[PDB]
Amino acid sequence: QTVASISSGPKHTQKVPILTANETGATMPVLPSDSIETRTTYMHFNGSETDVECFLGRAACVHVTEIQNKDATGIDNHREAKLFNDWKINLSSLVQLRKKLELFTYVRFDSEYTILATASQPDSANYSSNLVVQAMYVPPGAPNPKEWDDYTWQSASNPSVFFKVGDTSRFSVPYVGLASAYNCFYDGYSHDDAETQYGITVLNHMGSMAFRIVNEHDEHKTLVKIRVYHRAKHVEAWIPRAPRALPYTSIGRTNYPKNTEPVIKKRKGDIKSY
Amino acid sequence: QTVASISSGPKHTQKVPILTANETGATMPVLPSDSIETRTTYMHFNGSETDVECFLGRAACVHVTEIQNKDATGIDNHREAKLFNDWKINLSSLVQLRKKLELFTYVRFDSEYTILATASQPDSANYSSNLVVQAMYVPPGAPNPKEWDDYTWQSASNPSVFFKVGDTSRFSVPYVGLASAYNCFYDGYSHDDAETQYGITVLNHMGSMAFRIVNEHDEHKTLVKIRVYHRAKHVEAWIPRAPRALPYTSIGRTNYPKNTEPVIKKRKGDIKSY
Amino acid sequence: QTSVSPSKVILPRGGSVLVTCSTSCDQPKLLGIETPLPKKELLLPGNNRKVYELSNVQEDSQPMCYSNCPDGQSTAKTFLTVYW
Amino acid sequence: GLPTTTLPGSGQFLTTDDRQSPSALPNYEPTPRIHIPGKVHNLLEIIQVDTLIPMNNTHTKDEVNSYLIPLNANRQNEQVFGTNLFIGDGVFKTTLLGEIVQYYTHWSGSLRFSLMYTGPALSSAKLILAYTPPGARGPQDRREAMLGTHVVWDIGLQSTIVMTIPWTSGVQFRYTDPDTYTSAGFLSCWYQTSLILPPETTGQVYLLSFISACPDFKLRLMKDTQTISQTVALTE
Amino acid sequence: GLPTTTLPGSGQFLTTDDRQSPSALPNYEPTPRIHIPGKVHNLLEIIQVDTLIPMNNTH
Amino acid sequence: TFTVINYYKDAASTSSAGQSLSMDPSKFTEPVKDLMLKGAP
Amino acid sequence: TFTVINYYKDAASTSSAGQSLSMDPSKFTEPVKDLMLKGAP
Amino acid sequence: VQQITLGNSTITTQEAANAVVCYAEWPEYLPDVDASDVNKTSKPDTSVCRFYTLDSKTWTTGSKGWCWKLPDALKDMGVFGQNMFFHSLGRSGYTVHVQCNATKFHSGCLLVVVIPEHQLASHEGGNVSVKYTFTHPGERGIDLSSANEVGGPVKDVIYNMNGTLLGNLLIFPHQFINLRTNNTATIVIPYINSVPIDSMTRHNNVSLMVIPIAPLTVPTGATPSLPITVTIAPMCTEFSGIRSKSIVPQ
Amino acid sequence: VQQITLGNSTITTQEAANAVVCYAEWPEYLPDVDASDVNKTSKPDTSVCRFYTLDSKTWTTGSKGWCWKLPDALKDMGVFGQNMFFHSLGRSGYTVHVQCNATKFHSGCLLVVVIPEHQLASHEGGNVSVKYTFTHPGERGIDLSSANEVGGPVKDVIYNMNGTLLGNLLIFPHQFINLRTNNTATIVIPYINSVPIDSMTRHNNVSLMVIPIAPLTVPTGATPSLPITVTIAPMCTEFSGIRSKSIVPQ
Repeated sequence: QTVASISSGPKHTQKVPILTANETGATMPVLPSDSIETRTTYMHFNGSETDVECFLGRAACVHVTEIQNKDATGIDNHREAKLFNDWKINLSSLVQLRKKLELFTYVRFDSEYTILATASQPDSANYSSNLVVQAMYVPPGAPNPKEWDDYTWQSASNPSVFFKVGDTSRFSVPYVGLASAYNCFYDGYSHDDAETQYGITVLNHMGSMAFRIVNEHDEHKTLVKIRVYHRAKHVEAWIPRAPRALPYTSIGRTNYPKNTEPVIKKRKGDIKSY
Repeated sequence: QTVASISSGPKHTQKVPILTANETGATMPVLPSDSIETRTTYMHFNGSETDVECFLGRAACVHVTEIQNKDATGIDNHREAKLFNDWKINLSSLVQLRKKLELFTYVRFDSEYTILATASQPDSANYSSNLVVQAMYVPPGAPNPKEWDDYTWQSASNPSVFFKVGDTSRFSVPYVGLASAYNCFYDGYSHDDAETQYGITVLNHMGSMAFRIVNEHDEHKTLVKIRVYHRAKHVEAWIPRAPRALPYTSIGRTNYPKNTEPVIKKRKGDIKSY
Repeated sequence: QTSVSPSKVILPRGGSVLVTCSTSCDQPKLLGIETPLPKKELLLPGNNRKVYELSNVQEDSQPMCYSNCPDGQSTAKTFLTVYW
Repeated sequence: GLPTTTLPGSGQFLTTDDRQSPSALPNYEPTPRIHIPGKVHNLLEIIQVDTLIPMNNTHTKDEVNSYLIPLNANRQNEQVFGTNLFIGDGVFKTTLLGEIVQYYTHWSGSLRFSLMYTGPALSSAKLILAYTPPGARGPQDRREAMLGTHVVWDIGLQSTIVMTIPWTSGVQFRYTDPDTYTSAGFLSCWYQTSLILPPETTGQVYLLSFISACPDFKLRLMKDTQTISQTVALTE
Repeated sequence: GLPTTTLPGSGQFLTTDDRQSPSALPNYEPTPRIHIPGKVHNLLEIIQVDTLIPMNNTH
Repeated sequence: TFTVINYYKDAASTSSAGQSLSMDPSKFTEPVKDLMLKGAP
Repeated sequence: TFTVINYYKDAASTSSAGQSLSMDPSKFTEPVKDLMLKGAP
Repeated sequence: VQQITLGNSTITTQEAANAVVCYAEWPEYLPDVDASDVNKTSKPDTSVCRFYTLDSKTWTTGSKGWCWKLPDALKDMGVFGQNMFFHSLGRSGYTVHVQCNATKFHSGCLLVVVIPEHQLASHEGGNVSVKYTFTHPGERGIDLSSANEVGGPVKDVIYNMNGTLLGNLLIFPHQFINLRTNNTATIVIPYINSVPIDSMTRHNNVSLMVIPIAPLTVPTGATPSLPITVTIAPMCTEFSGIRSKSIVPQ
Repeated sequence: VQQITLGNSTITTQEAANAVVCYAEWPEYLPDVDASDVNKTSKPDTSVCRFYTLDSKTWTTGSKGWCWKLPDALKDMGVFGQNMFFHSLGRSGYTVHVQCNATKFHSGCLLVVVIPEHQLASHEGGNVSVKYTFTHPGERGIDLSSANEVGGPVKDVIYNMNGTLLGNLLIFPHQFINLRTNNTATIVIPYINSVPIDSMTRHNNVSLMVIPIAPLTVPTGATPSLPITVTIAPMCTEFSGIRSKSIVPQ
């Protein structure tokens, strides 16, 4: 048992632990036993749920897209027709997860993905199709499919998972960053140029996912909604950071919208009100 | 830890390692430590993903065919009606896989097959049928079925797998070549004849797969698309080869089309441009 | 090199304009448009060309197409003007 | 019955899972393995073999001349060739190193660059081959070039120079596809003194440039290669 | 075949289950871990750092 | 009280690692050192 | 860190073999031998 | 008293100057186990390991604060700047010494804080980027009280120019300069990056922010300003990949 | 200097002739563990292990190259040819010696390369085959600079007659004949096949390609050609299954 508080009686100390200098930038560990007479209590607590592995470590929906299974004859832009959809993987699009991750500067983790496909048939349909989804992980910078039945889907190298709509797929992706950790913040440019983009960098490329319904068309249209869930595991985090206070406006940037509302709540009363 | 680079300071060497003779056909292992002063770094790398087992070792779609479940009464050519379909197994029909394999002259591997069947009902249908596919591996040279319900399907010797449409089958086939390895390139003929075929040989016969829908017909027509995925495992490869540069034109031949486009990109500028 | 279309456009106050970003690189990793305007990436296949509907243009803006392609200029600015 | 709970992903076909599977040919005995020379265990073994660079890729068609770097007599303080070091692109795209590199996404390690002189025996030349690490432009004059990694090459009985391009990067891995952040720098060759041809000889002499990987080379993330394409299944 | 009995909850996606899963990039070797200062193991470590209170939140 | 067998060859496939035992906030709370005891290298 | 039981009697049924440890490129990069040291059989 | 002598430079302080070492980590040379670049690094002598004094800022009653980015602020400082421009790669720690003296009648409190990867926000919103010239200002740094510029960062000190609240900036290595207590602040910064070494030009490893928290209140009739002076010394600096001098904008 | 004496043949070279042994494997007789055919093999004496010189090719400024296929090129060479025709099965290594001398005023570079299983492409496309007569030319080999023939292989040296680029042919065992450096190339080829022994008539184990890379540039006023001579010696040759002499086309 780890002691939380030690028994401590009256103190006529000349080594005043309660007078310090915050000018130094140190949080001296002053305990209750230093300013009040205390009893001896035990922790009964390990702090398992505050470990970064747990704090940043449950599955969160990080992308949602709808794709369709329909007659593809006579369509030029299959992407526009929502026959397939791709998505550059990023954990920045959902703000809860982004703020949690942005509590740190550098983060290293392996990715466990869960893809949930759910079918809907809004228009008249005689039955529910037994559709199969192909979720193709394309490595960073690899060509995405350009049409629904492109040969890119038959890639001999791109990892692909085939699963029924209504069911899930699960697969882990190791940490794929070039550097020893992802740069959740980058104060630099890709090169010394006057006009080049700031912050957003290729260091944090985690890949991309393409989705299509493998089935040929039925007589009716089926709408499939794909939810990608990411779970970070084997998490390592460095350099704690000031938490995000203002809304986000874009991925990879710290920008916040103009004319934002005040973060700090105003007091109902003066500074003396409880 | 394996050393990548050793610490090396100024060198007034009389055994010049940077002057050689490529006329000899040897790539002398000149290291950075030979031409520049280096620091000591470590590899932190085993090269697990460049091993031939991994390089040539994920599942790739090697055949796709559509078969139908429909009323078979009053049809002479069932094959033409797409009631069943057979396919001589080969890993040459998909170019990504073919080029990877053709990086070597001889290749020996066991085959893991995954067959994905997906159903579509384009015309009016009241429901989706619960169809069963029979994928029959026929040994090299064995008779293929000639009609949808031929007795060849009830072969007491041919391996067959029955699985639902929308689901997968998986089965491994050992290395079945006559010679100690498959001849991905063969500079010869089956016998000394003036007119006989060149290159394509029976040494590389891996078998054949026949597919049908076991179910009798429903009131509507169901289109089933069968995707065969091959994964090579326990891979052994010999004699590295010059990579394929030009498109392919046929299986088993090195022919390329006439009037092909140049492979080597032309420089935007002269030879001095960066 | 990175390219933007149109090079220049005059549009009514508060209107929408379609801006195209393109690269010479066939497979760029970063490709987008930097602008304070509300934008919508048009569903389009491919990696080296993007189209954005920049909505509700209120002032003179200079949206910059950007990329990580190392050939030529990796950024291209277009000039939006408003008339009212 | 052992109580079990099926997890998400049950029934999925992941193309990279690599599990055991039942055999369709039980009890089959494959042909014994005979000794065949030139067994390849790892692709890092074969990328270490020098292959020619089509450095002179200034022709409309693919020719043998694409591999010949022209050298001219009586050129002073002049450039022979210059290229960027995107090994999975440009002049390198078709070389063995580039071809194997395009199957992966990341690369690290040093490159071995070689030049072979093919001119007459009675000629003489001193060349300076310079590697400009990233962050600086491609050198436009020899003075700029010789501030970086360089080798002064005296052509004589040894007709081949081998310069290593040392891994010179902050980030531990570079992208095989051209990227500004993971730029690898520049490679240029310049006349140190000049080329002098003997009497009774005239015209262009040629250099052959070779590329290969040092034993410290790394390739990580498998991807499809964009060198070959198909729109239709092939047949016999 | 080992006789098994699938239990309730089979096929469910519970967002907090944390089981093993197959890798999509077999044999991939991630960049080695270098020493970066300021590693955070537990959030109870960082809450012990004093930060300013907007006590005068009357504006 | 608990058992895990590794079913996959990759480290990325293993379940979460658990808790970092040796947690110490002095990195962040007590980063002050006297520079007159020559702690610098 | 890892476990495999063979569930099938055939070697072809086993999962992939893994990495060939003893990789050496001198077969391809250094195939030159002096023929005056009588290396030939 | 205290004295720190680096090369031919010396800073004397009659205050018992206690130094903050960010994350209790001293600057160190890149060890072999962490190194990726193979070239033997250039470890300069006294020539760079020395105190460079930046031009002083004036702290008025209504000044918002100042921000410097390293190593950008030292890009024009003697031999260090030259080496930073001639080499492809570089890593360095820093000893930052912020100086601001007043009388026992003055009141005010500066927050001196070092932010690794202080990615600045653009004041325009959307996904606009802060241009190179603004994030690499040099020894003048960014003055948070000036007006916005096209392509410049946002300059509301309450939000740290990044969308986080000022009160929370104490999670980073910091010291206060409380005019009643102390006149100097010393922070020793190690090299912080996801990569072992990096390009010194295109990437700023850390940002030094000096922010008035408690406003300057000078005694009656006194001049309503104080000078703030920043002195920086590179520590355990390494350079690799010497070549032609880099060309940067401005 | 160097001298190789095989049987009643001798090649002397005043160049320090360094030999390439394909894949660092010497030719060897088929060991028992690898053997399938049960017949006791016929291992000829001096009668076959000897240097056979093929007719010389002329290297001009515009010649594309030449290709020989083994053992086809030696099918008419003394006792070896007869044994190759009288036996059903045969395996053999080779010592190839390519010779091309010039003066110190000539320039040019030959690529001498051995390609196992050099399956030739047809110039017609589709799935057309190269006919037996073209892939078994004999001691004359294939001249890549001649015109196409009905049923002949494609003859664009840039693509190696197989759809791979010439620059990449260095992955195979090769030597350059650089006229400034050396005049001879020596490659020792072991038996390479997926089967332990094979029919010598219907299958060519290896292909020898001699390709001008750097074109021949003769001195002013000089004859614009050089002869290239190929000398081959079978090594560790075995024959099995003696019977009536085979009948092949041409």
